[PDB]
Amino acid sequence: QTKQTALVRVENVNTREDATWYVGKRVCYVYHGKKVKRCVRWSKAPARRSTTRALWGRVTRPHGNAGMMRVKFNGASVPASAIGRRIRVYLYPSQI
Amino acid sequence: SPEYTTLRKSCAPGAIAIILAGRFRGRRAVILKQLPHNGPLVVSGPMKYNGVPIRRIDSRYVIATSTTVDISSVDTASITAEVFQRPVSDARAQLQKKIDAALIAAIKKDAQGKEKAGYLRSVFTVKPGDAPHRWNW
Amino acid sequence: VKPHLRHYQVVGRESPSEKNPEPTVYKFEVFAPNFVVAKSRFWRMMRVKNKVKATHGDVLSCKVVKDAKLVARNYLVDIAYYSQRCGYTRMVKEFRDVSKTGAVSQAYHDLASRHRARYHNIEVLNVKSIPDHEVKHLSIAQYHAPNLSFPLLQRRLKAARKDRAIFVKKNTKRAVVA
Amino acid sequence: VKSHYICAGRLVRILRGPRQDRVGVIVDIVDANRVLVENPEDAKMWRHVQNLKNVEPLKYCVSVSRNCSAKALKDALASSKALEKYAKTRTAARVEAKKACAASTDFERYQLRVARRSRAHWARKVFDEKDAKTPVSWHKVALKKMQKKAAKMDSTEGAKRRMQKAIA
Amino acid sequence: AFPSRKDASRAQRKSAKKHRPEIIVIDLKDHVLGRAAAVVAKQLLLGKKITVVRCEQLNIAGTEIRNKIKYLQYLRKRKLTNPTKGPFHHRAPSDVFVRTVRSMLPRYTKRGMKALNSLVAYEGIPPNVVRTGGRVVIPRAQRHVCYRSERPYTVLGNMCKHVGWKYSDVVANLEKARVEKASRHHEKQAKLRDAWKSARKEALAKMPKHNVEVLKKFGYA
RNA sequence: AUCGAAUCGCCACCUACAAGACUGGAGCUUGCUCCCUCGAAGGCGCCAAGUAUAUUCAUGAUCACAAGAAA
RNA sequence: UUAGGGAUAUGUGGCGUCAAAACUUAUGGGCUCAUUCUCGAUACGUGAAAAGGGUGUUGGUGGAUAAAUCCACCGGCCCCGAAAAUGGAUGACGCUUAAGCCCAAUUAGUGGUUGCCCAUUAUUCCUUUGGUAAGGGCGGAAACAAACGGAGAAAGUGUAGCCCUUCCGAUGU
RNA sequence: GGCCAGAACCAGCCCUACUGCAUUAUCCUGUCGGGGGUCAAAAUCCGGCGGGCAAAAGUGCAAGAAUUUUGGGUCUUGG
Repeated sequence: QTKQTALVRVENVNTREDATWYVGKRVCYVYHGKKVKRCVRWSKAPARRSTTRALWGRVTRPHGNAGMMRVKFNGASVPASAIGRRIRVYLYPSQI
Repeated sequence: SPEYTTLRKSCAPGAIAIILAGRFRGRRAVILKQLPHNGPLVVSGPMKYNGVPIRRIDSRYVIATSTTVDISSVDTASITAEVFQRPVSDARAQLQKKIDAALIAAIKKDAQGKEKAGYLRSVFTVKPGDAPHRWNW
Repeated sequence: VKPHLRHYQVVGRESPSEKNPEPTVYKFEVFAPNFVVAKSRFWRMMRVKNKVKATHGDVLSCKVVKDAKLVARNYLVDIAYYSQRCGYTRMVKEFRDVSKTGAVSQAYHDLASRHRARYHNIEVLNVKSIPDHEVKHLSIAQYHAPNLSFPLLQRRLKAARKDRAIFVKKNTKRAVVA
Repeated sequence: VKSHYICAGRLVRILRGPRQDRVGVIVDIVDANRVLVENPEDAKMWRHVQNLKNVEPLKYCVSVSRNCSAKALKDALASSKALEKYAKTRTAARVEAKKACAASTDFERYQLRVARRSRAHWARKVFDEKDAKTPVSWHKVALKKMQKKAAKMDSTEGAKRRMQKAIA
Repeated sequence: AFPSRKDASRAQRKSAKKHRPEIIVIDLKDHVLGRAAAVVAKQLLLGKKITVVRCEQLNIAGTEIRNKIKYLQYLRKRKLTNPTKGPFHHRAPSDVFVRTVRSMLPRYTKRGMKALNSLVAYEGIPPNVVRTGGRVVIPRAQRHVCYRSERPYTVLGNMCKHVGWKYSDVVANLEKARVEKASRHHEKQAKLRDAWKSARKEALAKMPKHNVEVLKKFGYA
């Protein structure tokens, strides 16, 4: 396996034409750590301070032939501990 | 070089928008102007319906729905790039009241869906089994 | 879908020479997916039957011949093919179909299924649509009975490709996993 | 489920391909799998071979011989009024109504969303307007908690309830 | 109790509410064995929690004497020198299925045993799952689709009866037992279901009339 | 009590059964016609307890794990 | 056919799960049921089978008697022929409206015209190193203090390479 | 701020959408003879004689400037 590009099955997207709509969207992987580390709005909005974390990426292109769409997690790869768990595909940047 | 738009033509002033990110998620809101350079749009809802104040929202974080309003009765020119400079202020406080109160009527002048008011009071959730990628907007 | 074999008319001759000026310009019908496959199977019959070879020959034109408007017809296709068991059996069969190509390309699929012969060992001797009363085989003789009607039994209904829905809730159409 | 048949003319709708929900008239029969179908009233549903896997016959049959000249077909659809019969069919209601769900502008999906609450809000009142008949597990077991006033309306709670409410 | 006293003590110390994860429950009557197991195996690698149910009624293609022999050829294979370590042979149909799945999973990696451990099979429909939600089905694994009706087939529970799965009668008596208890309760509800089904058409009348034209458009009327 | 958590659809209408050479009901002529509820829909949820006259929201300052947690 | 990396595309081989690709593609045609080494299913790989048989089924050729039937012969798949020593192998599970065999196609008589996945390959971009390497600059143009646009510029095989632009190659007992 | 994020614009590169020239006749469509079937016709089918453009075909080639006020991608390049 080449660990740069993930593969994501996003629910209720079952065909290739349905994947090209998502090229460019920003995926997220919302795992958590143990101790609470630094965070994007730290001390601006201290109520976000918590154990949860996220890794971000973008949807590079449809993989497969039915609803399957590759991903680039920017500058790195996702853990292999993420396989089979929840990835988040947002609706932005909107092309509409 | 002074003022021009590369903004998509499908996002005009007056188009109802669905805000995809930020403190206001899924609250629908009214696209009002584009700032002088390629700017963030200034969306406005009569805060009275949604709760969305006058804010900056760039093109890519929002969806522009096909339903517009007639905004030609609202004065946009009173929103410049300066009003957002420092970082409840009276200068900002009553800049709502001269738009929201000016915009509400421009809603009530519609026909055929004279009330978008109900439509502006709502949220856009993606519920299980939506597939928003098949939808028209 | 549409047949996989186009219907070509290939016309060619030997290149003229002091020994044989004005060669005799043969015409030929092939069913082939390309016109190079039609142009190849033309120079096969030319050296096999006429002794003229492709390096000494000329091709006058390769154009396809278009098929008549679609109606249900009974086509009579007479085919040979090579085996090495039986050494060139020759066959005459009928096919229900709407066009010459659609019948002949259907005959290549049956020879390949029943007799396992693959397009290069096969050569079609002739094809024509025949009137109804000449259908010998009771299997194709049954489709021109008027008032012919049958239901559709033991079907398999594939939903729209967008609707496939791996897990569908029982006795309902609601898709739990799609 | 009704089987119907494949005869010279059933009306039939296509299941899948580029002509999807469009209806057509069976005309001829080509072997087992293949069938020709024309609907003159809808151009683009012209004379073409169709494959019976894609073709689901419905209950209306126009009367024509095999291989009609299509002016005999056009008049026979007229006289039969099959396409106007099928127009008020409850499925053809949806199939025409399904095309209108895909084309929704999200304001429309608001308009539907509004309705399906109204239809739901009144059906919650209309149903709840039957108190004279009570069958819901909240309202019915209350009816089962009734008649237990004996051990309640007797001397026990008679004083007890006059102690309790006074404290309130 | 199965839960430790502490995660009962913790759940009570943090209070909140009882929890159940989102779980799929697939009926399995007349689903082809090897097709239904593949589809399940690929949904277990995607992180789904699946409860298979009614494994007894799974089907296989071909005669019953034939598929008996296939399983008996599977009994013939044991470790000769120490069979207690020889390949194991499960009888009960719920076990036949979790094997047909398992051998289709990478069971020797921690994600292969993490997928398998999320599947739960059963005989019949146990009370643990009778009423939670609605049973789901796998339409590409179904028998009336996959098999020509002309071909003989088997019922997994009848095949496994004549190998060492002796619980067959105990299950048949629990299926006869529930399907009554359900259909007694089902027809009992027919008084209620018809009330609602009536209250929608009765509401469509006094509902505001510009909405009902929408329901007629988009089709729910 | 550490503990800050990844999860993001609820339901006392789905959560009964069966069939697929067939399951709305019927007639002879047995593939057609006629009748019905018209044979292709679990309900609900998606921001006023309800489609209409309303009503706090900002400064969390353009994205950031949803800064939210009993539908 | 292998310098160190990225992208796009492909070869041989593939798209039921293992396992990336048809979430088991088509709105493609046929044929096949195989009861204890368990029908079949990667060429090279007898890395397994023959002669001979079969009113199993599916085609064809020739002749013949007249409601259709009969005789001879030739194919296809399948079956019998077919017996070894540890439990065991289409790679495993399993598949039969094939996930098998022959043939064929690309979202399907609807408009022609590239379905999809994977290489240290091809194309291209960046970085290295070596050339039978190719070319340019190297006479300091002028101006210019701190305080409150900088710095180099070597006539050179090889260095922290005189500088720069370019082109091809790059694995190895 | 030499760190982390987004969003705009520029060159290059990649991708996708957008189509014309020829061609058709073993064809098109009348009609008259057959011929075929049916309760009776029509059709499939052969021939004659008229007319012609199936206006579209899975024919052969394709060059159609993607900021020439609007297609995408570049966290695969540099600004």
